Amino acid sequence: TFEQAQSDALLTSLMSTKLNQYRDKLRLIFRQMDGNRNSLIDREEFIRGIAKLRINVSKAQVERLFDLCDVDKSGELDYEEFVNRFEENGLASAARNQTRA
Amino acid sequence: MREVISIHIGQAGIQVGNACWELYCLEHGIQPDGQMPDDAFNTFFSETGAGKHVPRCIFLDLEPTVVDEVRTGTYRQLFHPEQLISGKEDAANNFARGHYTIGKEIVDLALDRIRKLADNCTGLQGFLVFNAVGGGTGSGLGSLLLERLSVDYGKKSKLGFTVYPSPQVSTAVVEPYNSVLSTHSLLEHTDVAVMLDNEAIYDICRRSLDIERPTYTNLNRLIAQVISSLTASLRFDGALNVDITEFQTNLVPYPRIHFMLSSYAPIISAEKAYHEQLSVAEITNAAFEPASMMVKCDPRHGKYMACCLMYRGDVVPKDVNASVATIKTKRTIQFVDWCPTGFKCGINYQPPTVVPGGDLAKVQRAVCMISNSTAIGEIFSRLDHKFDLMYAKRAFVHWYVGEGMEEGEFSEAREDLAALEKDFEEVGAE
Amino acid sequence: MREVISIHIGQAGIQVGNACWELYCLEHGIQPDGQMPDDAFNTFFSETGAGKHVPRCIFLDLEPTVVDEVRTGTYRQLFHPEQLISGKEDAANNFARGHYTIGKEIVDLALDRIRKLADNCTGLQGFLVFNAVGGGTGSGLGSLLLERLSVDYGKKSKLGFTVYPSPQVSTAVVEPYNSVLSTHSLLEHTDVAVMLDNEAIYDICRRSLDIERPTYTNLNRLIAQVISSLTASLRFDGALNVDITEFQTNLVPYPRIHFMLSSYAPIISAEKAYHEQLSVAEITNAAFEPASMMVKCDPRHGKYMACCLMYRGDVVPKDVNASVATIKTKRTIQFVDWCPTGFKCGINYQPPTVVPGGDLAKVQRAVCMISNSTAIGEIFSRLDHKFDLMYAKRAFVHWYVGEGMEEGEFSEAREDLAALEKDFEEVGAE
Amino acid sequence: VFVRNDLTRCGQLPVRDMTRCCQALVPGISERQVAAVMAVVDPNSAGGVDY
Amino acid sequence: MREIVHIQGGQCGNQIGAKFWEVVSDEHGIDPTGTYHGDSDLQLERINVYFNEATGGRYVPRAILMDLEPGTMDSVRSGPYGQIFRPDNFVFGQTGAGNNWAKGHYTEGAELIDSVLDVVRKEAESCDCLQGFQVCHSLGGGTGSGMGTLLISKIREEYPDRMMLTFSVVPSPKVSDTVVEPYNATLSVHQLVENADECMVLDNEALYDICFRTLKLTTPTFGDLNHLISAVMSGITCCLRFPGQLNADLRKLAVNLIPFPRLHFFMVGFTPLTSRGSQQYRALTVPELTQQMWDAKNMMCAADPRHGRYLTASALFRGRMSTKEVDEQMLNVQNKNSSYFVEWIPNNVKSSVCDIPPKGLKMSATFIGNSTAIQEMFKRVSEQFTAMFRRKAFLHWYTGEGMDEMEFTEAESNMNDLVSEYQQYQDASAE
Amino acid sequence: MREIVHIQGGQCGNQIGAKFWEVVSDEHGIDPTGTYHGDSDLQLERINVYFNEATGGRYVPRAILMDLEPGTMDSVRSGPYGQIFRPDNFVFGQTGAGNNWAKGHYTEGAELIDSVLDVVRKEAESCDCLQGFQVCHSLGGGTGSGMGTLLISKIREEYPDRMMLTFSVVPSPKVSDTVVEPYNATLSVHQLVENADECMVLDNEALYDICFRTLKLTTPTFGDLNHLISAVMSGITCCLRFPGQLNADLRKLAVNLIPFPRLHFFMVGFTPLTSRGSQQYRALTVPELTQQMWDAKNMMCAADPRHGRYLTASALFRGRMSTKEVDEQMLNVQNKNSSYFVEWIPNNVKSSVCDIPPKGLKMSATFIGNSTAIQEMFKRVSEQFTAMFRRKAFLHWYTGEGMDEMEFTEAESNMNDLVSEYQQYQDASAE
Ligand SMILES: Nc1nc2c(ncn2[C@@H]2O[C@H](COP(=O)(O)OP(=O)(O)OP(=O)(O)O)[C@@H](O)[C@H]2O)c(=O)[nH]1
Ligand SMILES: Nc1nc2c(ncn2[C@@H]2O[C@H](COP(=O)(O)OP(=O)(O)OP(=O)(O)O)[C@@H](O)[C@H]2O)c(=O)[nH]1
Ligand SMILES: Nc1nc2c(ncn2[C@@H]2O[C@H](COP(=O)(O)OP(=O)(O)O)[C@@H](O)[C@H]2O)c(=O)[nH]1
Ligand SMILES: Nc1nc2c(ncn2[C@@H]2O[C@H](COP(=O)(O)OP(=O)(O)O)[C@@H](O)[C@H]2O)c(=O)[nH]1
Repeated sequence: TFEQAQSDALLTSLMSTKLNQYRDKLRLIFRQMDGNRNSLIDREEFIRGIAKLRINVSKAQVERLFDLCDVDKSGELDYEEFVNRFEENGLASAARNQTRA
Repeated sequence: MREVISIHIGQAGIQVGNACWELYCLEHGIQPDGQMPDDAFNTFFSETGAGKHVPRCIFLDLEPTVVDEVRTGTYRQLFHPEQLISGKEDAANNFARGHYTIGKEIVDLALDRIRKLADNCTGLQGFLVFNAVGGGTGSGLGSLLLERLSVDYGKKSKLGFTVYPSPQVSTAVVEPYNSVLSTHSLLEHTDVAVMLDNEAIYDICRRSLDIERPTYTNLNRLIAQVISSLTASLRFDGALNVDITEFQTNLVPYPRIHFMLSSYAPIISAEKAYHEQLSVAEITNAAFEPASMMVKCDPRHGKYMACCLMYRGDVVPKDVNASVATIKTKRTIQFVDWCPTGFKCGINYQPPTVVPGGDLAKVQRAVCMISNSTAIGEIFSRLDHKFDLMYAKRAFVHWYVGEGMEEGEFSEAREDLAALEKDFEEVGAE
Repeated sequence: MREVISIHIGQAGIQVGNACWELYCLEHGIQPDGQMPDDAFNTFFSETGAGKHVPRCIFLDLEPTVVDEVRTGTYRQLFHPEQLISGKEDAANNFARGHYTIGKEIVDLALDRIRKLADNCTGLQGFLVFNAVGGGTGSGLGSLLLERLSVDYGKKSKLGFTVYPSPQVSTAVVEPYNSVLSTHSLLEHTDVAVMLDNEAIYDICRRSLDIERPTYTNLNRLIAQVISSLTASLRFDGALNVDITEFQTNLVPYPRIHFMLSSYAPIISAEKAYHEQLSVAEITNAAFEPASMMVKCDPRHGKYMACCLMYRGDVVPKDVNASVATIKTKRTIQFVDWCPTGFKCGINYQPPTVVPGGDLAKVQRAVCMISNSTAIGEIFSRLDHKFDLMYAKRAFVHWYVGEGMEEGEFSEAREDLAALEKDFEEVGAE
Repeated sequence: VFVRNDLTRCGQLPVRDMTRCCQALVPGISERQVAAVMAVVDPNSAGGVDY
Repeated sequence: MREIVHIQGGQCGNQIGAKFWEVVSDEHGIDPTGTYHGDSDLQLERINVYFNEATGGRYVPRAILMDLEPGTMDSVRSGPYGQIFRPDNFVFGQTGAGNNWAKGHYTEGAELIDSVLDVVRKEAESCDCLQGFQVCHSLGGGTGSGMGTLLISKIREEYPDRMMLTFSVVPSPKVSDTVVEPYNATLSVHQLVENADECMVLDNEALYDICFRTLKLTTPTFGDLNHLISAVMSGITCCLRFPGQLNADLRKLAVNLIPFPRLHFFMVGFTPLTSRGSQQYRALTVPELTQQMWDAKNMMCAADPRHGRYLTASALFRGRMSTKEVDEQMLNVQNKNSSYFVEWIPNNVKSSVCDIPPKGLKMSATFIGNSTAIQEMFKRVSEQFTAMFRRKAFLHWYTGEGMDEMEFTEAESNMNDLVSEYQQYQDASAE
Repeated sequence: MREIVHIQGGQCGNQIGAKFWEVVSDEHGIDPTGTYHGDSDLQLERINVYFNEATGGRYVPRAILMDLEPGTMDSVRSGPYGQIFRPDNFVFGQTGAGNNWAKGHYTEGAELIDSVLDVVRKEAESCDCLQGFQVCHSLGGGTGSGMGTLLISKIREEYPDRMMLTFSVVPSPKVSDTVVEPYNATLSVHQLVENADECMVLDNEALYDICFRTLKLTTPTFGDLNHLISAVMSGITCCLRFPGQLNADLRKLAVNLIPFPRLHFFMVGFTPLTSRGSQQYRALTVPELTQQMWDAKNMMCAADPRHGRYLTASALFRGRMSTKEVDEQMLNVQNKNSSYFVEWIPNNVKSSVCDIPPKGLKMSATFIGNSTAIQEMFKRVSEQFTAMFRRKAFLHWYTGEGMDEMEFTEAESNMNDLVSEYQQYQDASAE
């Protein structure tokens, strides 16, 4: 649904704007996502980090973000995919602009 | 009964209006569609028989892009389609273009819709004019609209939340020119001019919100929070209720002196929240800190003439008295010899609502400090030499001349700004 | 009401502070998150709006790694984020670097936060400065902060729990240098300086705890237990209540002679626990044993001037009186002729809490013996030639000169330590 | 009017939304006529024809 | 809803316009058949600025294609986007000007200029509101320069208030293509000073430089130079076509750029132009864009800004970016290079921000600099014009078309006066 | 957040630095494509010390590779970890210095040094706080030694307070690889004494002996020696990148190691170096590491410590170990070998402990010894340099590059001064 596509674009844009506010803030937030020592981000770590961000988003949409951030079908978010989807502009800006798609 | 008409002129006006009306909709529970699932909205919205709430606002611009952004954004069904007024040609940062050639018909239609809006208001506290000093649409057309409002409505309180050019950072070249012209215009029409600087709000976002890459949405969110705190006493009851008419009586010693520095506290992101006490005294001190000021103007250079405090949330009058007494006993803060009181405190029981997706955190206490001080002469001194450095060579003068001005207009604006400088010097001096 | 401000400077200071604050949290029931599921925490903790208890401590360091370990560890939600202060460049074991060039802005921020913390206290018993004599951060920055505190705060009793270089074993090369410099600095700025030696604590762990591989965590656990036993009378009631201010009045015969040996008893593991009586007399004898002293200095060489005993747990005034009478009648322990009493006994009804995962056992009785004795001049004699042997060749002197020191400063520090040696000889004399 | 009623800026509106738009233009229009025009505009679509 | 009338003149102008229209159609998602195939609402939101709707969904450029020889626009029609253009907007003669400005302005341009003006007026009257005209052509060519200057004069007469923008391909400094380039350029600059409100100066050799040094291409044809010129031409007006965080139209750019009416010649550059190898490697940030744009090598003008002083400079950024970041970067540029910036203007930078980056690019930024550096270019063209005019070489070809010798002297005098004004404002001191 | 700028000079320096960056990427869990793949948090906590964040999750070394010939860095870029480096950081000429220090320092390196310092400044200014620079190169080679000394001088001029660390492969005693090794070494030692704050001395023949005796390889190629050198180079700064029980930065090591400013040359070693045969038979314990550490064969420097006396010695341990164990072991070492330790320094050990050992070792340790033994190496360089300088052999090349004869005599005079300094402190008596 175009409504769901717009919701995903808006949410990714909101997260990318909340992050990237200063240099290496994406890295700092990534390190803060996971309590554990591994860089891989679990689903619970992802929900907890999004909750740490002052964003009111349902568990279903958070899980959609978790799946959209390429888990490589592994179920854990790597730093590479984290950066790839939460880059400044890029996929977030493209999805935000491409309304008719 | 306490209706206030909102005017948003220029790109800056419309962009701060987006944030302001988002904040008001969030505050009063009004959904973006227009209707909510009493009478606290009367100050900003008028309800229809169907239950739909329409804001008492007017979006004026000579460029269609910004207004069409509102027509295409989330807030389509909220605003009145005719209330959104769009021009065909932009003023192109030309005060002459926006005040003499293009702005005539647009401002005439603006007066028409403003009259229709005012006829819907039993009471009318005043007008909130949000424009951009430094651009043709904001400066010229806003000045013309202010002049017409002064002519027809008369004694209604026009509060102009103007955005002046920052000291060294800026985005335009003829910004000193149209800033000086609009300053001459609004020295004699607006009742209280709340001064704002992008550099100052950028520094606030950088230091308090830890945003090293601030944007206009963030700036407008901060400005909207300031205006909401300012108007909170009109919509929500509180101990020490403060009125639009009480602003000028407790803040304007002399009619020429009505420019006001604004400072909000606390400005804390989600991460940094709930980690410090954020008590009444601490937030008052933060509001009086020069770094939290929303104008690039150190208050230590001048002396405070009056300070009106808007407290929101769980604030007890004993605590506000203790904090203000500490401020008075502080040596760094200096007041004029002729204003022993110099303070207008007002509390409101409604805590500031937080915009979802914004950077501000949910705080139970808030302070909006609006001060009349002689330090503000510094920024006018900056613009007065930024103007004359260009005007010595008459750079870009032909652009202003082509749309129906004369060199005498520039000379008169510069002379009036010098007169305002001397007035500030005189009121500061014993 | 009985607040004490804790400062931790340098890696050693912060690492012993980790143990100290773990111990206080375990003692008062405060969970690591910050809050606990009367008012005995006020000496170390101030409770906030949510009920969260924040410690009145300040973690100061010029190196970011040590502080970031706390920022990431289990005690990330307890301490205040701005209380953790981190520098950019380490002092690199250079007293000049930590006292003259890098330490300036950091100590200014430190005084700012210390003022904020002190303004949160009704009363203020004093300061507990935990640093490492023998490193630039510990020596230089700690000395600078002590100087600033003496200048501004004034009458607050500053207790410095300094960790001095071990006689033969050591980990730094310029350790005698910066140790002599810091000793000269704190001879006039601290009120009661407590000596600690890693070699002595290692010997204690090797013999009493049977740990063949002691480490810094073990050392800091013993140090934390000593400090908690010291402060126990501030937070818990008991017979013969002892006070921070009266440590001086009962302990410092002359202001120069304020360096103090510390000894804990019993130091026994769980397996050796409940195997001996551990009576008051036996534990007092153990505390006066040379092996139990946390400084590599034979007490038999000098003469005790004063001995303050802090008992924790089931201790009765008869038991303490009989134990001290036996100690006085004992021929090996020798006191000065001019102090016939020389004893300050104080009991507390709170037994020492045991940190889970530690080696110390759950003992219903504990003694912390802090003694002012003239024997301590002997370790000063060690450092005084360790200094001058290198100072003859001026080894590593260019490193200290580069950051704004002079040969005169080394000479003055060494001369002051020689004057302290003369003072120790005179006070030992009749 | 269709743009105002299209929140997603997707260029497509449902049957209810375009019937609302057509009633805002001309009150007398019923939903069946609007749906018939929708079908003749886009034959094979699961609603959401481009306004 | 502020329409722009595009005009292409001469061989170079026609080919540049074809490439520009290809770029604009790609940006707006327009296929060569004119039907919209872009799938983005903002693309069609302001498509009327350049395109008009046909009976169907077809969208056709508001372009007017001028020439005296037919083969060039036969090739234009044969090009990849040749059939988007309205066939009625192709105005061409039968015999081309033999690189003769006199032929293109007086003899052969006189007959065809009536039809050209009819087409231009028909395109303008259909516009709701008219921002102005943009004429892409090449100085140093017969039909291009002559017809372009004549049409610019006519349009200035008819619509004085409407904006006039010119993209003039000034003949290259070192390697010249035709002999009479100095004559054509000298005669055209005189007209452009008086008539053209806003002028961009472009050099084939400067473009060749950017395509070897930034782009690192091997054997770049004229298609690549036209592609870069098209990028600049799109980026200058992307604020009209797309919503902007701080938008700025052509009139705003001209007002903030032109201190005095005659100083309306500007050098332009586009960012980010990077080679294929380092594309993964280059950091896409506002500071990187600023560092690239303020480089002399990024300029599409041959003159290097280091010799001159920046009177004014506008930067139109595209992409979701921090306005604080942009403003701080450009203020830092001013503070660092204050020696290259004019003292009697406190701020020499006009910052515009648009929210839609060009397709494929995460970010972009176009630069338009009014600096006294172009003084050396005009000086060189005068150095060639005087060299030929002293011996009156090739002068008879122009004289046989019915223009006085006095016109050459008047053009040289006007061009030298412009150079003198540029030097005066290079060495002007405050107070 | 204390950044280190790595620089590689010459063929030997480039190969060693490539191996080093492979090792560091392995330690930080970075694949050759630049993505982090460590699944380990302390690896990314301080990754900024050596690497920078690219657009994606990629990380780029803060390394600057220099040369006068293209072949060495063609091989480096085509190597297993060649793609991490920014290609803009490859600064190289066309004609190599023919093992000529004069060519690498005066004629050919001087033009390239402008670009070298430009890249150095670009990398350094991006750093939040700069610990300093580390330059890996070889004494006894033209481009390496020459440009390394020149760059060290320039960076010393630019950043006087920042730390300078050098890893110089001194020419081996018994077999000489290039003929002019004594000239190059003598000239480069003169620069390193004056400019470099901390210098590490390495010998190929000593590395061969250690890898054939302790490691017992059959055919150790240069890759294996570079792996040893890289292990030492990583271990020297692991206290910056990882949390440590007793951490020690480069400046702390410099303060605790250097008694007097010009005596900043050190001999280094890595432990535990085990043959694959006795890996099971050995016991990986702190006393074993200390015993192997203080062996003369473990020293990577040709000079053996037995002839000299240790002025100071730092030992950076890595792994979960008892600080009491470490301190007691080093005190026992000093008491047992008191003859080999200088008397007028009461404690000759700077012990550091890091909590994160290198991958594969539960415990490890890098040793940095400031001993008077290096006296004999400088003496051997003196004996060779004087032998050739008596007959001016191969001197005319350095003369023809625009270098005075007196520069050689000054270099050797300073190096002899350093020799006599080491002797005087070796035989200096307390009181
Ligand atoms: N604080 C703030 N200022 C803004 C914002 N947007 C624009 N401005 C300021 O507004 C000034 C120009 O505003 P306008 O005159 O309305 O621009 P316009 O709508 O294109 O009209 P003209 O420029 O006059 O043709 C700029 O100098 C900016 O500094 C904003 O979102 N927040
Ligand atoms: N007892 C004990 N001593 C410690 C501990 N950690 C460090 N030390 C001592 O502290 C001394 C150095 O401390 P610091 O000066 O703070 O080291 P730093 O944090 O790097 O600061 P600088 O060395 O001054 O630059 C060493 O000689 C150690 O003996 C510890 O955990 N327990
Ligand atoms: N960038 C670019 N320049 C061109 C192109 N075609 C010609 N030129 C240059 O433009 C100059 C003028 O040629 P032009 O005016 O088009 O010839 P005319 O149309 O017959 O008057 C020539 O010297 C060419 O070097 C092109 O396609 N692109
Ligand atoms: N450890 C090590 N040493 C090398 C390597 N390649 C060369 N060397 C040594 O470096 C010394 C000097 O060579 P170098 O300075 O690189 O020559 P240049 O590049 O022409 O200046 C020679 O004596 C070699 O023994 C290598 O890959 N590893």
